[PDB]
Amino acid sequence: KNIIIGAMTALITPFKNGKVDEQSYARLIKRQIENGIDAVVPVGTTGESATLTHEEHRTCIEIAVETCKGTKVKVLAGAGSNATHAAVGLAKFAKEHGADGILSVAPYYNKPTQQGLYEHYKAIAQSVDIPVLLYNVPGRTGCEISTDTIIKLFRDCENIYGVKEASGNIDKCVDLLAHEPRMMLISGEDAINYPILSNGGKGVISVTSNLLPDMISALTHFALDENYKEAKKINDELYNINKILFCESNPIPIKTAMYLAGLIESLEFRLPLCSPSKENFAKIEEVMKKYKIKGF
Amino acid sequence: KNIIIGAMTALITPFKNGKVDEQSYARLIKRQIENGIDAVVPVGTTGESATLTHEEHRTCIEIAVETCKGTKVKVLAGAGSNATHAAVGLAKFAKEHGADGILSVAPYYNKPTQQGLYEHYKAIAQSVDIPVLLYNVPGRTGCEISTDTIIKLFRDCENIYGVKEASGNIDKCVDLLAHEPRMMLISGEDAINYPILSNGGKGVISVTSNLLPDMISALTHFALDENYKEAKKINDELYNINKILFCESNPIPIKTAMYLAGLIESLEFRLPLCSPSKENFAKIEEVMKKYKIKGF
Ligand SMILES: N[C@@H](CCCC[NH3+])C(=O)O
Ligand SMILES: N[C@@H](CCCC[NH3+])C(=O)O
Ligand SMILES: [Mg+2]
Ligand SMILES: [Mg+2]
Ligand SMILES: [Mg+2]
Ligand SMILES: [Mg+2]
Ligand SMILES: [Mg+2]
Ligand SMILES: [Mg+2]
Ligand SMILES: [Mg+2]
Ligand SMILES: [Mg+2]
Ligand SMILES: [Mg+2]
Ligand SMILES: [Mg+2]
Ligand SMILES: [Mg+2]
Repeated sequence: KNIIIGAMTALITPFKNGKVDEQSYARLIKRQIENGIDAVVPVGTTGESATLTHEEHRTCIEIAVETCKGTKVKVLAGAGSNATHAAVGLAKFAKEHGADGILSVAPYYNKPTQQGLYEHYKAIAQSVDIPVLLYNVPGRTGCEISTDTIIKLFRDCENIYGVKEASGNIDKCVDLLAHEPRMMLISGEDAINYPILSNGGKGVISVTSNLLPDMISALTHFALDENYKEAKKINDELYNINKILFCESNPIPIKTAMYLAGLIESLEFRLPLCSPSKENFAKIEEVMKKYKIKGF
Repeated sequence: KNIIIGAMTALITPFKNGKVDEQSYARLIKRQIENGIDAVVPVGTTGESATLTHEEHRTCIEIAVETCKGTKVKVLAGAGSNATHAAVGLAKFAKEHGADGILSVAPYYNKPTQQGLYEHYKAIAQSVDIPVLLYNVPGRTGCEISTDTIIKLFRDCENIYGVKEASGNIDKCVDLLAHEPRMMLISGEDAINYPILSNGGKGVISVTSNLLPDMISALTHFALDENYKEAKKINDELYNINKILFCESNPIPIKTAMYLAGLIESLEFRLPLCSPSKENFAKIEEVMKKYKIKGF
């Protein structure tokens, strides 16, 4: 199977005057490239998928593909939707516009059954010929892709090569790789990047890497080389920022941190997302002081 | 405040050859009207909001407004979205096309903060001049509209007159009506319709009423007339069907029941929703046999 692994970043989507700051977007991805990141994920949850139009969603995928051309960095395009027809459309767009693969979040709100999830991802996988990474985050979607369903999709579909797990369930992470060791388990929860990697996970799709790409990059590559003492040291070191970046709902804290670091021009969200509390703003600002934040 | 209360139905959306069966849709609404229902809710969760296009979502609102014209039955149009700009657009469409009010689900997937929920609903309420009913269903959205936020929105926004609660939290329903007794608490949980009404709730937005509109209507009207013994009697009798209609994720069981009752033409969903397992199909069919289903 073709895979996309290593250190990956769930890209924030900067706004300027209520519109996607496409030049800031390209600059941020380009900063990621220059700091050891292996792949970028445009328009995930962290990229405010929900509030982008289908045209802006597609524009962000294009900017990512263009910016990464001529580099080793891959584009794992965010292509999820709770409507199968729409997820297939995003998958086909990403394939036709040069993405190396797609991430596809489990359908949110409408809570499909395991059978429905299987048919949902199989239709997505059959629509294109690029790798497809499942994305399980039950706290946001209201549904869970079971281990059995994940393993079935991995074995039944050629392009489905693994899962990004944001479920706080290291037991499930053991379950997955003990019964199907060929799949690529990707950490979608920064605080436990090292435990997932140390159990045979092969990469991360990180929120923290938006702010500290070099540290997340080093952590992942240390761990992939089985340098667990160095990988764990970084993971323990990052715990404080990893947790404070979810003081409020992601991506509210990470965008707050990027703004405080001078990496984006304005602390702008699209409703229903909003600025952090004044208190959490100060808490984010205080935790950042213990870290070396790279500029451009 | 301007209000829409009483017995209300979260309308299923019948599909025929992958398209909205518009003549069946109108026929089902007239069946609701003829069985004592006070209002209909087009395109909720039960109406497969997630997988309808904007054109379809809008068409279903039109059919409901249009079919209920000349009757006492009101149209509480489903207008929720996890993107505030889209929720404002749906609200404005419903107002301009003759809906009596709108239902608006709390944003799903992107998990706004309480401040974000307030600004989300404030923007919706200011966009129209018709009543707005909040909709809290944390098991599907991943977020909760707190009691304080609901009460603030009720007091600060003219159009916001209550909430449809689908949270299995009768404590919160006491909390809401003890601190703000003027709001219209609406049950969004069929199994506990009577307990919510007996504590001062003023209506239901029912899934079960799709199949048994006469029974849900009678339950609500018994309770509103303070005949709690008869309202509880129907609630107790309906428990078995109320539960089996969620053996799988709504609206998979209710559409199965409507199809088994001969009320719709095909057991058709849009992916990622799918037909139930063969057990739950058989379980739904067996529970239905103990209830008298009205025809057309
Ligand atoms: N707000 C909708 C539409 C998003 C379209 C662009 N990703 C959703 O989250 O599914
Ligand atoms: N699937 C998207 C778009 C649906 C728009 C029509 N109701 C959502 O659930 O938000
Ligand atoms: Mg555009
Ligand atoms: Mg996705
Ligand atoms: Mg979508
Ligand atoms: Mg399809
Ligand atoms: Mg090495
Ligand atoms: Mg600054
Ligand atoms: Mg009436
Ligand atoms: Mg709604
Ligand atoms: Mg009253
Ligand atoms: Mg079966
Ligand atoms: Mg079964």
